[PDB]
Amino acid sequence: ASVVGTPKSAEQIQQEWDTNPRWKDVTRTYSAEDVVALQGSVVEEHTLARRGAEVLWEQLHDLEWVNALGALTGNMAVQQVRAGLKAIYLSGWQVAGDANLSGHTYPDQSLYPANSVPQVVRRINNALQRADQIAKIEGDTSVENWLAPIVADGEAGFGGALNVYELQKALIAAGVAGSHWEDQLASEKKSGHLGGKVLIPTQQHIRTLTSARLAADVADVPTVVIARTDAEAATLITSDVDERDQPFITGERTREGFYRTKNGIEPCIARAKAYAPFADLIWMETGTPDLEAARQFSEAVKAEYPDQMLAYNCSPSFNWKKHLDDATIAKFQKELAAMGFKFQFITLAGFHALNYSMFDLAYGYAQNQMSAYVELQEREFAAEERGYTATKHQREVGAGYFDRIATTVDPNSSTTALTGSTEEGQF
Amino acid sequence: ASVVGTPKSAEQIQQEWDTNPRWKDVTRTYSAEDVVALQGSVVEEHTLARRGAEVLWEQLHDLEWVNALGALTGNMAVQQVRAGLKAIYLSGWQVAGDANLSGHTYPDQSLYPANSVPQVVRRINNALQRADQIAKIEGDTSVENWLAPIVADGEAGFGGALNVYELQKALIAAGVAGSHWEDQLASEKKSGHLGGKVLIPTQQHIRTLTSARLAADVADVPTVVIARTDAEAATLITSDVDERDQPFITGERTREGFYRTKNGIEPCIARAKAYAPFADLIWMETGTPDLEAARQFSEAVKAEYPDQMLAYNCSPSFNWKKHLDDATIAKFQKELAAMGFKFQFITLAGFHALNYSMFDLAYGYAQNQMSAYVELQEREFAAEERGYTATKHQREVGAGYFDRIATTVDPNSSTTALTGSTEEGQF
Amino acid sequence: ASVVGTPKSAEQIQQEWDTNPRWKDVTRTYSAEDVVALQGSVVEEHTLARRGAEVLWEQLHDLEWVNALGALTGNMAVQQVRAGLKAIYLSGWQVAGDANLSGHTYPDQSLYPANSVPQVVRRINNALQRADQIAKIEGDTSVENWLAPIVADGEAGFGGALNVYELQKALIAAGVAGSHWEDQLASEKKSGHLGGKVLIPTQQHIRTLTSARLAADVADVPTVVIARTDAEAATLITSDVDERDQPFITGERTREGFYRTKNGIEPCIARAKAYAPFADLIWMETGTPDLEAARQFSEAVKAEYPDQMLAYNCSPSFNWKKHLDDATIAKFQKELAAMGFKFQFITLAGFHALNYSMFDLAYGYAQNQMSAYVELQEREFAAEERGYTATKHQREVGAGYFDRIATTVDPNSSTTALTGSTEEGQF
Amino acid sequence: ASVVGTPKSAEQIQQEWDTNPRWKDVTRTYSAEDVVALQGSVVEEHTLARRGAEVLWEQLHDLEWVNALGALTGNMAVQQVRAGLKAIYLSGWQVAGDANLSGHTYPDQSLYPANSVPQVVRRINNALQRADQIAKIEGDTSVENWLAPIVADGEAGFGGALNVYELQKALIAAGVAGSHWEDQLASEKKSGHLGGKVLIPTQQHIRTLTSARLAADVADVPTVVIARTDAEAATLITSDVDERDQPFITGERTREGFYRTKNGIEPCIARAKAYAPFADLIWMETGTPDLEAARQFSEAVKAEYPDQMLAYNCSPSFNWKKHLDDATIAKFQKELAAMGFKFQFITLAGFHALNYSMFDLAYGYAQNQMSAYVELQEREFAAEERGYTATKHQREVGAGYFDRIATTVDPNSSTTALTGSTEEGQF
Ligand SMILES: [Mg+2]
Ligand SMILES: [Mg+2]
Ligand SMILES: [Mg+2]
Ligand SMILES: [Mg+2]
Repeated sequence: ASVVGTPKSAEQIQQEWDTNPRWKDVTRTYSAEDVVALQGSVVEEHTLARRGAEVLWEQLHDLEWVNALGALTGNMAVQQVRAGLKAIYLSGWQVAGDANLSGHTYPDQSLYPANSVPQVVRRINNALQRADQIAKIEGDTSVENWLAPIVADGEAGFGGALNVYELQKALIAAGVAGSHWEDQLASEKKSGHLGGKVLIPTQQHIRTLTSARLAADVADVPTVVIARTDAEAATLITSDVDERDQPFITGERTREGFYRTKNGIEPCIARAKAYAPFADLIWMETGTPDLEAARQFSEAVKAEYPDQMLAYNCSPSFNWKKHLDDATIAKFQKELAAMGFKFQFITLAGFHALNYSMFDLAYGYAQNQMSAYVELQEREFAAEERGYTATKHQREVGAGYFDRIATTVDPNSSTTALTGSTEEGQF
Repeated sequence: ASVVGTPKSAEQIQQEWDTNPRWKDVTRTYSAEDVVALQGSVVEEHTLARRGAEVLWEQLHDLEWVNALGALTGNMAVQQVRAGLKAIYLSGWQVAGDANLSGHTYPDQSLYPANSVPQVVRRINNALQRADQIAKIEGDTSVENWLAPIVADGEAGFGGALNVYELQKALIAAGVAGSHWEDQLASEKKSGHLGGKVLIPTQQHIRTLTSARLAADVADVPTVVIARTDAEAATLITSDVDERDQPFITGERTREGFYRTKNGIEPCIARAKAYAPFADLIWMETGTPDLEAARQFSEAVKAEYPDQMLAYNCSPSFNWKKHLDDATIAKFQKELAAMGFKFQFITLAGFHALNYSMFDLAYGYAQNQMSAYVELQEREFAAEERGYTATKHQREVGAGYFDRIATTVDPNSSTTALTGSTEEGQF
Repeated sequence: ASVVGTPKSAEQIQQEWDTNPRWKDVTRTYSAEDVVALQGSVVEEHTLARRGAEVLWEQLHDLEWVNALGALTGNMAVQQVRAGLKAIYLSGWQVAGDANLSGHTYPDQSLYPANSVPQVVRRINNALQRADQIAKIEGDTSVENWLAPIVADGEAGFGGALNVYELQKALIAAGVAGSHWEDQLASEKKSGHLGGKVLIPTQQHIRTLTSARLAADVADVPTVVIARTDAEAATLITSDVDERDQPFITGERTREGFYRTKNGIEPCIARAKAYAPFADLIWMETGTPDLEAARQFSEAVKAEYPDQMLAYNCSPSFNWKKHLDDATIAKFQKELAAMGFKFQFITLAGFHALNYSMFDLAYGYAQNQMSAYVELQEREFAAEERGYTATKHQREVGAGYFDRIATTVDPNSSTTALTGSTEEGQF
Repeated sequence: ASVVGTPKSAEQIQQEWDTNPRWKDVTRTYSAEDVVALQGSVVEEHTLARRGAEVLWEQLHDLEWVNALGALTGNMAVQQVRAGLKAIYLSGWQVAGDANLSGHTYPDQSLYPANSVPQVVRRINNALQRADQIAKIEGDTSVENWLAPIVADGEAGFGGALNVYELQKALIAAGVAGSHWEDQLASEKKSGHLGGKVLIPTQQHIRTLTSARLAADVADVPTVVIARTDAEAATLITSDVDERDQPFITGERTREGFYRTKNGIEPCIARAKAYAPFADLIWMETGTPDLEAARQFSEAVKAEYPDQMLAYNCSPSFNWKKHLDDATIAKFQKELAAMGFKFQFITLAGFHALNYSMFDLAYGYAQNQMSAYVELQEREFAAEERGYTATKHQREVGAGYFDRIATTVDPNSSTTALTGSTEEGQF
């Protein structure tokens, strides 16, 4: 007997849908009653998911554009926010390669356990929460919002609409702000820039986008839903059942029973228009960093959905200087923003920053031992004027915060950490 | 009914102890019969734990000295090996800060779930095996041994001798090559360079080393056992029961009941000698990077144990250029090796390399967007002449390997990944 | 920039502590300001933990007494509730034996990973939530509250005050209603009815209780804190520092440095009184089910703290019929309730029901194959008149629920589960 | 530089395939060189997987038949072996319902994380290893082989051939003896006795079986591979690309693009013959327990493959007494064995034993408190004459085993468990 967590009435839900500007362009093919019927008698409050999704939605409208870097560890996200970024991108590619629950290194093909990204989302939020806590006790107002919104990779759902539903639900439980879903066959999922991609029917992805929204509704949070299409390079599709896809079907079939389909921007535009009512943002994977191709896509889509916001993947899978000059590179994101691409991210930033920095250090260490490390430590000290604080690793990880907890429990405790530490007397 | 995994006889074990040089200076207060009684009727083979211990032991004798860098992710270890390092250091500090099973960020005080380091060991080995697999299909002989031995942090055991036993056993099952254990009170465990450290009786740590050895023997592998003392800065000890510790006891007690003790190199020397018979390597934590203090410790210990190998923590908790000139820094590790310090490691190398590189990239990204990232990419392309291979992230993470698996299952498969990928056409 | 999760002011918190009857007899040695200082700028809502603690507190006052059985799996808790129980006990013993994150079977000695119980708490709540969801779609009002409050085993905290804090915080995040803590040395933690137990100083356990409370306050939920003392059988204590323990210290020391101490009800009474101000419930481990011993403890404690509610462990570690007659056995709990024992539980109920039920079936199966199983099924069908529902396992595990989700996403889905199932046409 | 784990040469592998009777009827569409190319330079030994597979294979030939019950917890498997069973069945249904890594309760539709079953296989082997260890120190020869082979559910692979490969590998790493794979679309996977099942092309499942074999070969263990067909009830198939399936295709298509197909024993027989060369055992799901249908299937298959062994699911999804009489029920398994069904199992034995047993105890407990539990304890005492040993829960879970470890580390330890325990003085 308790009123804690009591579900909202179908009427209240309906009202929010009809009045909140958040749902201005959102179409739901199910009823408010349907949502309530799935909430049981208790609805858990998902604080981080709600706040994150609200902050993300706001930033997408108030800022020229929202950009982010892929993070595969908690500390990565902390450094990103400490450096001034206002969003965190959680790459599935990076999770596959260096942060998934199987413990194995995998290429980007939906090989890892379906709850891996959810765990990293939870992990990133914990890391940001610790930074937040530490900033409070240090009186550090350097960062206005440590709990930056997280946009996580839902890939192809790892199966059908039910798998999609459970993933969205888990991402929310972990505190995610937004999630993206691609129109690829889950069992043959390929990285956006790897070959051998197989698309699924247009309607099937709409079911995916619908299931993703339903989980969010049942969890009572305004999670930002992003639809991604891989039709730009995919030359295969699982079925010709959907009339909207038929125009592109060549008729040829593979041993596996797939159908050949004409790839390119035309299919992406069609699918994007079909997903628009079910997506807060739309993303088109491309084979190169091309502002003109992006313009073409944006204009064609906005021609039918003026307010449709877009997302763009500034992929490390591109050999940037091989395609663009420094001038264009420097204005790349600003131009995309000018064309409606409000969420931009470098998917594999973390994988590259982590692998390079360690290769570089290890190499130098192999040749000059301590000298190579001291150079890094000195760069860290030097970056302190830019706001860097990890040089003092103890406090950076909460040594001061836990000392506070220790002294709160027992002020006369003789086992506190920072007092007498080398960090206190050498940094 | 099978002979697979049939345990060795006590006699066979005894002969190994009596005739294998590996055990030349190893004291065991239990018997071969005791080991057998604990093995049940089936003994699991631990391939990576055996190979790693064998390789590690060998390198400790054939090389001028073995150095390593702390790694907290699989890719980290891969880069370390790719760069030439022949050993991997698994820091418990880094695990607490950014890689433990609780999902939280913690200061180095044994706050995380006890099976966290074992998981990282398993993860590191998996990552190294993938690199190994990839190198084989790429005909890459750049690296002689991808499976570098892993030396992991056992901290203070997370409890009693039984907790120690389970941790060692879990580390072995994951493929660890060596593990270190410190003489601190588990419940008040502190980072070597944090204050408020509490020592446990000398005999208690001997029970710990004995327990670590027993686990290794029952798992039938020659795991390298490292003994660590924190008596250099620790001014508290749990009890005065051990006569060997009494000389340092002042008589004063804290409100918790701890005994004040006189810290310094003197207590470290006494404990080191007491641990020697139960340690393959001995490590003394220090408050500064001082070669003279190190000599003092080494000469004192070797005076009674000439063949006793030592390990040294070239800790990032030291402000290096504040204590030494570049000349000393440059020869630091070489000088230590000349004094018997055969295993040297930079504990928090991973934390700092990861935190700094992401802050650097994120900061520049916040100001110039793409230009900041392109700079990293170009440094990566340039680093290839040094042997760096992660620029091509797809193959680096196994895309080529799984393609091989796919074409092995079905050579006519129309869903391979690398063929038609941007990496193939742009790198 | 969001108001979601904004922390309460120190004033608001202080007011709650001064006016809410919940805190009537609760002593807090820290201030509201200390709590606020640890909450960062965002406080996550813990719906289940809040509701659960409120319900548990109310039940302890409205019911003659609250009883429960140990549950180690989700389905177990579901059946317990389905059967009419209004509380779930989560035994640490059972987790060690058949449900901890190391995957190993362990005796009750704090050998498993410290986040094991929290994970089981989360699991039990998920199971109850599924049942709640199913009941709602089946219009089943059989159970008033599927979300029964969970009382979990915190054992000895797995270390110091900080480990205690993290465990309580984790239990709360998983949705626990109450948690218990014992005054034993974590590193030598023993099951209540095993020998070799080592107590810690009275004041140290008060620190544990204080830390457990602090964690709940920072988490902003009225978690029920339970204090357990093992002084009935323990003959050892870590230190003689505390003046409240000295009367029982005999002066003798063991080789490990522990002090011999006189066990019995007298030390338990002394400790219970000392813990009273920091415990919503006090529990004393006993070596036999004795109503007179229980009365002795209850009256002595209530003499100074009239409103102090107690908890009692009706342990399977007792050979019940060897100590009591059926008449006493039948009135046992009712009697304890009359004496202030408002929370009673059979710790190892799950372990025994599971191990016995499977041995019995397996044994019979090995002799009469299918006949043995048919007997079980028939007993299940029979149990349906009593309220049993697992006979139809498909709906019991949510098949009907996910069909609802499936049809909400796509009404014309041709892949629903129950339609055309053998359960639908054979049950 | 070590020879430990050195891979076998292709020649050695080829010889085994040509000479070992284990591979007598095994068709491999890839070469020995292909296997070697994927093993890198180190092959980990999988003791439990090898021993288990070997034992299982042997028992499948030397016994009239091998039967098992579904196990979802370690203790469950232990009691099954204690009772005399010589194999353990690991149901995916039970894992989804009460033992998967998501912590949620799910119907049987491949909703849980892909590495869930592997974790349970590891858990089950750990539990059995403890029982083996305990038995050794107790001088208990009651059980000849505690390490009974485990047959695990690989379901539909959780994706494509690569997902299948990873699952098999993980199962093998965990120590599985055999694994089964079904010809259902993973993204729509349904319990064998639930409706809405979609089959995949015949050739596709052959790729699955081939991938499962390849994974075992690379892992260098003779894993028993089981092929399962769901064509008996499935009225849908993803594609009509395979000519072996077209005879059953009706021509109609669903909105999702699925093809209607004619279900029955006929499609099962055809698929079984096609899988034969790639399966050590073949299993067809049935809607009812029918000995004649089983004969029909068995004879038709053995007509072309005389040595092809079969597996049968004595499913709890059948209302046994509603279909058969006690006479048939009693001979059922013996009959099936007489027809080539060498591996028989009751899939949901653990779910029902666990759910019923707890409901029964909880119900009585809710009514008569302690009286209800004493009844169970008394039954447990009585069962001791049949071999039951869990009554003494302390030793059952290894308290005596760890006491052995403790006294081995320190024979003078004053903190042993069994001495002074109530189990010792009351049982
Ligand atoms: Mg991705
Ligand atoms: Mg450490
Ligand atoms: Mg307990
Ligand atoms: Mg199954």
